[PDB]
Amino acid sequence: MVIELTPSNFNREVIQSDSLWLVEFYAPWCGHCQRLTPEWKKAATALKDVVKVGAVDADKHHSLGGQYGVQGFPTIKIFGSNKNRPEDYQGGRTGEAIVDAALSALRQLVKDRLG
Repeated sequence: MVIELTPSNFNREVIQSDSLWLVEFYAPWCGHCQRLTPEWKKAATALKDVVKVGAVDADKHHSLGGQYGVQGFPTIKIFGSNKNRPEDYQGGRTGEAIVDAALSALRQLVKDRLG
C-alpha cells in the first residue's frame, strides 16, 4: 500500500509517472517518523488507486535525501504535474489532513491539464 522507494526505482515509479505522488522522506530511528507511519498507511489506503503514496528511507539513501533537500525527518513532498519540482507539504500529520491535501493537489493537477 505504501510503495517503498529507492534510488533504483525512483525514476521509473515517480519521475516518469503521470500519477499524483505523495512521498515521505523518513529515518527509521526518528520518533516523529515512527508516529507518522500509521497515518501514512491510513492515507495510502484511503487513496488506493487514486493517488500513489511512497516512502524513502532518506537516512539510508542520502543521494535521494540530498536531491530533495532533506535536512530532517519526516519531510513530505507532493509530486504533481512537474515531477522535477515537488511541493513541500506543511499540513497536519494525520491521514485525514494528508488526504485533504491530496484532493487539493488533484484539483490543481486536473485543472491545469484542462487549461
